[PDB]
Amino acid sequence: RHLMDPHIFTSNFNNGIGRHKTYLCYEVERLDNGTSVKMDQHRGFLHNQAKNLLCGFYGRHAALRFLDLVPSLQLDPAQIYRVTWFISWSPCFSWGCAGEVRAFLQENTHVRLRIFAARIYDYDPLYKEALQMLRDAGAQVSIMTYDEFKHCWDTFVDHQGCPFQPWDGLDEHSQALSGRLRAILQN
DNA sequence: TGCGCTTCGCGCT
Ligand SMILES: O=P(O)(O)O[C@H]1[C@H](OP(=O)(O)O)[C@@H](OP(=O)(O)O)[C@H](OP(=O)(O)O)[C@@H](OP(=O)(O)O)[C@H]1OP(=O)(O)O
Ligand SMILES: [Cl-]
Ligand SMILES: [Zn+2]
Repeated sequence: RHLMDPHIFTSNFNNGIGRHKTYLCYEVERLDNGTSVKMDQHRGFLHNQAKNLLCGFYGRHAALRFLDLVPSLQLDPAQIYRVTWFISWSPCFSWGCAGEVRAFLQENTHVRLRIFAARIYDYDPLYKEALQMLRDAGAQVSIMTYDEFKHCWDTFVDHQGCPFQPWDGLDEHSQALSGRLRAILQN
């Protein structure tokens, strides 16, 4: 239903250029009889609530806003669900977001979480520990490659028929942040 | 609000 502006996607999912926002596109699919049952309306996207010191507001990271709308997704406790995020920035630890997703994964064992990050948010000094905490809690933690960039444009963007157009250095930036993530999940 | 540059903003307007 709600689709992203092409420009917003291209300026925020670029894996070589950062933004002071985080977008998170999500898919919820249900596992049926050893197969995937793709939930058609359980697809969406959100961004973080921007910090607003002028209003006294500390901000709320994209990941925590996803945990906020879980109730509204009406996941059946009986069914088993795979949640996939495509997130412009890897989840933080320092602000408690990794703690929360972990706590939520321990609580909801019928949820399997997959995270694809465009870019690694090493502006948080404990970013390693975020990614490690999330892996430890069962979550698949990956870097977004061409296939996930393309999937997200095809599924979340108001493309009006335009094929995804890879930006310069997509594959190089993706290999580089793949190397960094592999080394941080080795330990 | 919109700008300019851009690591879940900041510092102008
Ligand atoms: O997820 P998207 O990038 O939007 O594109 C999908 C994807 O791509 P491929 O054709 O490149 O594999 C599908 O494969 P998966 O999502 O299962 O990985 C494919 O289904 P098939 O692999 O069976 O071809 C589907 O086509 P459709 O949705 O009609 O089944 C196709 O769309 P495009 O290939 O046209 O981008
Ligand atoms: Cl986060
Ligand atoms: Zn966070």
